[PDB]
Amino acid sequence: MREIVHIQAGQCGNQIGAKFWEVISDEHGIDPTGSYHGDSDLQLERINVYYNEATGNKYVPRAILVDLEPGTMDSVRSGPFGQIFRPDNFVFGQSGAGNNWAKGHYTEGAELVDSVLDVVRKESESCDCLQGFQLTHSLGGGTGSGMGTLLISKIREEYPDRIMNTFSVMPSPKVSDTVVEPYNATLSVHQLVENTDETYCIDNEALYDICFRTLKLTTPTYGDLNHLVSATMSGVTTCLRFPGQLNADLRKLAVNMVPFPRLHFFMPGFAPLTSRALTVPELTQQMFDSKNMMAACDPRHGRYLTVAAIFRGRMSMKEVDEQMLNVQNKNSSYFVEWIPNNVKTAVCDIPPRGLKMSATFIGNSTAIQELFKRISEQFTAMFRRKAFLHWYTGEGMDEMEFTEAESNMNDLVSEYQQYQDA
Amino acid sequence: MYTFVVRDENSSVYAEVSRLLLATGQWKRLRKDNPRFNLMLGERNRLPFGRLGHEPGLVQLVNYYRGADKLCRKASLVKLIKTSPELSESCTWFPESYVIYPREVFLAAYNRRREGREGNVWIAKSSILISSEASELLDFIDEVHVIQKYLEKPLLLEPGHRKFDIRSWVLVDHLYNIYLYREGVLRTSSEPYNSANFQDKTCHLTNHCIQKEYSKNYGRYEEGNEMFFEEFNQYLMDALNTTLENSILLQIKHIIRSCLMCIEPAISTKHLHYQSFQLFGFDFMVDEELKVWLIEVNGAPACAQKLYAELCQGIVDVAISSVFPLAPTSIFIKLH
Amino acid sequence: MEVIELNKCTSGQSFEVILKPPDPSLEEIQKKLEAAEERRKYQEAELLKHLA
Amino acid sequence: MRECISIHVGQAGVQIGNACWELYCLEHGIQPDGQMPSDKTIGGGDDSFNTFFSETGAGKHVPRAVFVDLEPTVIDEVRTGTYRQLFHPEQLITGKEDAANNYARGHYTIGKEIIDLVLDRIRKLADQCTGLQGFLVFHSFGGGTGSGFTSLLMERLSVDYGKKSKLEFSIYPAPQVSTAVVEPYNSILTTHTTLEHSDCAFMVDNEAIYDICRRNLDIERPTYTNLNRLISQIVSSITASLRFDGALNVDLTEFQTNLVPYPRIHFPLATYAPVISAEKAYHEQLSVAEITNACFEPANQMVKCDPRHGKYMACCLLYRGDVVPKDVNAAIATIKTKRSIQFVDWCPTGFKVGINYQPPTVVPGGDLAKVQRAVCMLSNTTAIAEAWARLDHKFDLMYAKRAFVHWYVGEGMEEGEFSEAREDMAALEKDYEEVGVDS
Ligand SMILES: Nc1nc2c(ncn2[C@@H]2O[C@H](COP(=O)(O)OP(=O)(O)OP(=O)(O)O)[C@@H](O)[C@H]2O)c(=O)[nH]1
Ligand SMILES: Nc1ncnc2c1ncn2[C@@H]1O[C@H](COP(=O)(O)OP(=O)(O)CP(=O)(O)O)[C@@H](O)[C@H]1O
Ligand SMILES: Nc1nc2c(ncn2[C@@H]2O[C@H](COP(=O)(O)OP(=O)(O)O)[C@@H](O)[C@H]2O)c(=O)[nH]1
Ligand SMILES: [Ca+2]
Ligand SMILES: [Ca+2]
Ligand SMILES: [Ca+2]
Ligand SMILES: [Cl-]
Ligand SMILES: [Mg+2]
Ligand SMILES: [Mg+2]
Repeated sequence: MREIVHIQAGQCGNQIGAKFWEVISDEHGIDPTGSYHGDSDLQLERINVYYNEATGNKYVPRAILVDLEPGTMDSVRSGPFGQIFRPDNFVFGQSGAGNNWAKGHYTEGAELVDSVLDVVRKESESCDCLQGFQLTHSLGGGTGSGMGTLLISKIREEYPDRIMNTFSVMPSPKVSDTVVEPYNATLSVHQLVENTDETYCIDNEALYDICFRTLKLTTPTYGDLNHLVSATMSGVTTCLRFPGQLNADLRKLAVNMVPFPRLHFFMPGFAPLTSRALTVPELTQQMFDSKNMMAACDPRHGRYLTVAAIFRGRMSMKEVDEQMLNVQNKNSSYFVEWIPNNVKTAVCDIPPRGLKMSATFIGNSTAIQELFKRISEQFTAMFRRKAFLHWYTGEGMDEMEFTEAESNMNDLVSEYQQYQDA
Repeated sequence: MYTFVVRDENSSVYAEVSRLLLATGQWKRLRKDNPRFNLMLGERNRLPFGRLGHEPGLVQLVNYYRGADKLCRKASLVKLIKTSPELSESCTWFPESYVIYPREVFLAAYNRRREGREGNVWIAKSSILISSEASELLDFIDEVHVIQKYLEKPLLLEPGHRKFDIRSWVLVDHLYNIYLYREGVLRTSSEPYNSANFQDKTCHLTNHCIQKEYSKNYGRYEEGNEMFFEEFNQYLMDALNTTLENSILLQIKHIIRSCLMCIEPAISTKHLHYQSFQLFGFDFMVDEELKVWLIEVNGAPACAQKLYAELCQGIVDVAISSVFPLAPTSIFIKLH
Repeated sequence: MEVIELNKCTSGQSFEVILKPPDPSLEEIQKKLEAAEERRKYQEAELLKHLA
Repeated sequence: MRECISIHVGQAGVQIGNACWELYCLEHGIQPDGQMPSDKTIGGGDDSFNTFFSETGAGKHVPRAVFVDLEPTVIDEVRTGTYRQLFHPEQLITGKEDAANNYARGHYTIGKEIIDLVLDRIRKLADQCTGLQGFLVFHSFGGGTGSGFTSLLMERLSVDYGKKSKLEFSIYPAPQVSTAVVEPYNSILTTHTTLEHSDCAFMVDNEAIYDICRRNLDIERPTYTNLNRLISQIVSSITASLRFDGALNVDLTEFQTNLVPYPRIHFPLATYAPVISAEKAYHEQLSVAEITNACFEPANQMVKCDPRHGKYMACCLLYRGDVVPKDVNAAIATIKTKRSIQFVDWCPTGFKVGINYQPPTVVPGGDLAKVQRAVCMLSNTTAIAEAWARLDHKFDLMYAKRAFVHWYVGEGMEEGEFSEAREDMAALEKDYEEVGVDS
């Protein structure tokens, strides 16, 4: 359990992936040329989880960049850390996917997927012991959604005993590019339910609400949303990137977080929410606050199956333990009693950039069903009149596939309800 | 905010205690199978003591002493008194008692009384038969029991020529302080005592349930068959020129101290990973020489209806708020 | 309370104080392991069939 | 002289083995390079310390030990640490991918792939033995390797070394330092599979060690290093009779003879005193009576439970330091007149006592203070079943919903193994009830 292979697909996927790589390259002391300039061996101890070592002392992200149009990947290649990526790991087409899951999954994406898998195979072949894959993508568009889920299916076929992890951005009418986003997201969720082991549900609705209400950003941009996304991703991969006892690899994380195979959709949170000194009680209180959740769900509307908490910085571990025990003991009704000791806590000494301490939250809550109910309502409002279906039937899809995707997502919601009532 | 659970729905005392804890605004009741509690009001039978004190960040307290059953079962109490050097077979406030299974010792002492013309009336009970012939008692058992010398010369209230027993409530906190509730109660018989007819078990058994059914004078002298300490002390003064404290309460306190201090090393939670308290009901008899005898100890006693409020408030004050503090004229006498 | 079986040496001593008188075979193991391996292989074959 | 082979499985077992062998080297005067100046027979001998160390012609004293882990990061610390020169590479076995806190993954998926290598490396140590008496197996209950691979190894050791005794040192799961929600599952599974193959198992509840460190060593948030130094002191107290001259518990068979009258009830409770902080500059040296009294206080037990509400079947007192039998007997008399020490009635009410004059050794720069005398009591009491009750309750809570069961089925295990193991645990609790409780 060592190397992770990273894949970023589509516009959203590549932008949040580029920001993620910038953030963790800074955290590990890697400059945009791939050279290490840190001051602590803690930065290098597990560097091989995400980086290959190249000729000299160069570190190259084990990252594969995929899109069906070149624009966003040209912008990545011109970005601050653009030169750090392996040039051969850029795999792009020209047609684009036109925000069409069917184009991403069945036609345009099918034309590109084999060369993407060739790059995946080359990266895996030079892995001492591949853990699995992490994919960044959105569910509302065409390339990320459709071709990412296609890539997930193919990778599962070629690596059935490896862990599949995704960071999946859920569409929201508050921050929407097209009306067919509920179609694309509903089609994607079925694939994720069947073919991922862990999925961080990053809800654009929640990101917008945070940027507007909490960060006092009048006009949030995708950059402002991606600031939260990158901070959260750095938080949730800390246990994979630094020495530690708890959730130190993808499979142990999955075993700790997933009591039932389909219920593997995580609600992430971050504290403090930034755009100068937090105490541990404040960190804990804020990290369990709904206003800090990256999925627009009220946790007090459901129950926690499992929780992972990651504290970063130099702080009293005694006080961290006390505060986590405090939160559990004073709100025990919101933790299922049939999974004893379902809250696990990690502490890493190295804080993120700009902060002296931070806390990252990963909850498997039955309240996540509200996100899927929201998507299902927006799906049904158009599907009952077969609106905008011609974009998809023109690519070879039939209505039955939409009916089945709707059915399965309703089943997912019903399963969350069953365990919320258990 | 403190948290507690309720696992005995049939306890009036701790129903009232739960009510009081809730009405403080600083206690929150959880589901009965939630392990993250500060306080367990546990079940009478098979309380899972082995699962207490293993919750990090939680000081856990339970309203029962593990092992106190040794004091609160008939046969267990008899064996404990006879075999504990602190109490000994020479103990002078516990009636002569023997454990019989469905013997030779019992018949030996009984024969000493037989060929001594002495009062040879015994009682047989368990967890009831009164007879002067041993064969009838032994035959009744076979159809685990205790056979105990029946006090043929009880102290009789007047008017009515009637028998009684005294119930004392005793709270033992987590520090093994012993608190005697200042309010006891006399469960009285409403029928005149009849030393020539143990056949009728209504003037001989002072139990409230037995009186309230088999006694035709139930409620005549007091309500219902309960005499409280002020009236009983006034009666002792008027009739026998003594006080309740002098004639009876000193012996009661001595007996309570004796039993609880005897079993302290076996049940104390002083250095334990969880803490215990418990409310006990001691039942005493008084003979005509104003000598107090211990009859039994109840591990889960009820209270006299007019005393529930005061006693349960005293419970939450002494046993619970001492461990979990909230944001004189004590109702307890501290025995030491 | 009696002491018995007192043994003394240069490095210590032991005694006893009384206060009061009164398998599966290799083949079966390999069978279990191979049964589990075959159930794994069957689940993976079912997965690959579904993906096909 | 009869050799003992130590086998350390998983992270917990390997790190506790590190601590134990460091302590052994300090206790026997073996330097980190394997040299032992006080050993005047070069290249061989059959001294008591040779039960645990073999000897090379160059004068190196090599632990009779195998380290097994399914991932390499913990054993690499042995390979690179202070006592690296102590071990030869064939003693340190690592895979590349661990059992991910999954009993089924440790026992079936990966164990089937590494068991033969482990057995061959153990055979190579056994071939150096003129009269191997058996094995001491160190492992966690909660980890995937520590549980599943340990159970597999115990079965195969019963097959290959039928006549040899096997003792366990088992780390019982505690949520304050645990890393997996499914640790109750793993604990019950490995206990069911191992029960027939272990002759004597010493359980150490991480909760007890954690609280002892907090309370007596004034460590606010103890680490595995603190816990393992304390655990290694207790393990050394237990194995000192095998490693030094003496008449009591001098071969593995004597552990079973003295501590285990019934084969299934083979989990002795260990209690250790005194635990004193090195930071505490002024310290009052505790007498034999005081430390013997401390053996009957639950706060000093390796597993939190109440022996006063159980029954004893065997009791050994293992003293180290300035201790004489007259003072031992005086302390026992005093304690008997004051404590609830009830034996089963088909067993004598007695203590088997051993005294090693060498006071406990502590690691320089450690947390434990050097004391003039210490004692470890091993008593087989039914009260230890409280831990089984706790574990079985957590198991039942998760298994009623089949929570996490798919992770085990996915590795080739059948769901029936869960209920079969749980029924074995229920029969064990019932055995403890029958032996320990009156009607
Ligand atoms: N006392 C003590 N307990 C430990 C130590 N290391 C791990 N544990 C405990 O053991 C349990 C976890 O099992 P591990 O030994 O870490 O797992 P493993 O044997 O390596 O198995 P896998 O990692 O799943 O392959 C948890 O309850 C930990 O608290 C240690 O060094 N000392
Ligand atoms: N040696 C004795 N002499 C005189 N009366 C006795 C006696 N032993 C018992 N009694 C009478 O029996 C009545 C109650 O019997 P007992 O002691 O068994 O309590 P109980 O079983 O009714 C309540 P519980 O068992 O629920 O605690 C008392 O009123 C008492 O007068
Ligand atoms: N947080 C975040 N969301 C984005 C970003 N870009 C697009 N999204 C969302 O993702 C959906 C469009 O997906 P997109 O990636 O642009 O389509 P694709 O290129 O075909 O995969 C819509 O819901 C957008 O709101 C981004 O940069 N950051
Ligand atoms: Ca777009
Ligand atoms: Ca084309
Ligand atoms: Ca030698
Ligand atoms: Cl053999
Ligand atoms: Mg009564
Ligand atoms: Mg491990």
